[PDB]
Amino acid sequence: DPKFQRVALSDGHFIPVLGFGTYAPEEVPKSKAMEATKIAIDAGFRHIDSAYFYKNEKEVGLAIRSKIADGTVKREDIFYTSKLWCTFHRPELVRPSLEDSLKNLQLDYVDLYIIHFPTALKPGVEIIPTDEHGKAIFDTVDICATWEAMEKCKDAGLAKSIGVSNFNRRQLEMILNKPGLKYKPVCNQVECHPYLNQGKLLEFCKSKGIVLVAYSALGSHREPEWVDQSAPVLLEDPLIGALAKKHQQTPALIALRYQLQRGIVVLAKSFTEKRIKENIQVFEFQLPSEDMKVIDSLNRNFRYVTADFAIGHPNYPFSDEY
Ligand SMILES: NC(=O)c1ccc[n+]([C@@H]2O[C@H](COP(=O)([O-])OP(=O)(O)OC[C@H]3O[C@@H](n4cnc5c(N)ncnc54)[C@H](OP(=O)(O)O)[C@@H]3O)[C@@H](O)[C@H]2O)c1
Ligand SMILES: C[C@]12CC[C@H]3[C@@H](CCC4=CC(=O)CC[C@@]43C)[C@@H]1CC[C@@H]2O
Repeated sequence: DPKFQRVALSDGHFIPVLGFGTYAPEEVPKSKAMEATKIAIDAGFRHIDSAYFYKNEKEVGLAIRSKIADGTVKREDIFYTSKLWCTFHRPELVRPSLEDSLKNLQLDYVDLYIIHFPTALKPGVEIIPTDEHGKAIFDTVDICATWEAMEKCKDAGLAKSIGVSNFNRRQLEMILNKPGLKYKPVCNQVECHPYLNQGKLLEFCKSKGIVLVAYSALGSHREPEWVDQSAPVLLEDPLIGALAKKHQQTPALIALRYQLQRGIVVLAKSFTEKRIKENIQVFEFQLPSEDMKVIDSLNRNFRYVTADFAIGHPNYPFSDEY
């Protein structure tokens, strides 16, 4: 059943090539993630993407633990991802964060734990702490030291795999190039879609054996307001439409299947039963090379997530060409 297909990770673990995305806008109750994750699992999703940041880990864990108690899946059929938030980059905060997430999940490990952004922020009770205004408070933590703390999470059997998110090439190289590296990041999970296809990052990751995992592959939720206001809308792109018509597909399906054909692992968030069943048909067709080269033309280097809160940070990722 091709919908259960996985790509090899450099550490000998396997990751489903399509993942269920669980972030929703703050106004959306975390229970929807719960209801949506159950439905996604029934549909055949096995790879579930979350993060400390989405504050839905107790909800997703109930879902996953629901799907296990009724025979649907075994723990080892599920591939759960979570992410170290930037307020815990400090080595001594890394395990307790992940154990915190396990305690919430009521699971024994996560299959992938990754650094969410390379930009550390000031620890404490705010998720993104900001001053007497706007601006996040940066903290200065060496990414390699965060990395070592993550390697120790792997060694502890807490996370089967470890990786990063939103790193540029320079920042991957820093980890790669770490004197004494035990484990390489198995993936770099980054925004990826026809408007920001990531063709130089992707080539780089591959040459290094790192899996690129794409988020906002369907065009993001387009928040807040100002982005929704002027960002092009992926799923309505007239050329992605032409392509869906030609293959009798939907826009979403074209955009998902574009990523898979580049050996990207692609995430897809829907809390809509029907679009959940739809997204998993991505495996029911292919695009010829000539269609991939026409989608290539849509690239404009536009970002749905500039993560503005880390502008002026030492390690803000998006300044370099890639
Ligand atoms: N590493 C990171 O910093 C980071 C950042 C962003 C996202 N992510 C991960 O990536 C996942 C997905 O990315 P995302 O949140 O940017 O959203 P996305 O997958 O790009 O798309 C989300 C939007 O597309 C809609 N949609 C889903 N399927 C559809 C379908 N087949 N047809 C038409 N519309 C459809 C969803 O609507 P409905 O839900 O209403 O169906 C939702 O509004 C997230 O859930 C999160 O797990 C990680
Ligand atoms: C940009 C933002 C902070 C960063 C958030 C973003 C939406 C959800 C989100 C999911 C992630 O996985 C990374 C952080 C982000 C991208 C938030 C919406 C408005 C808020 O300012």
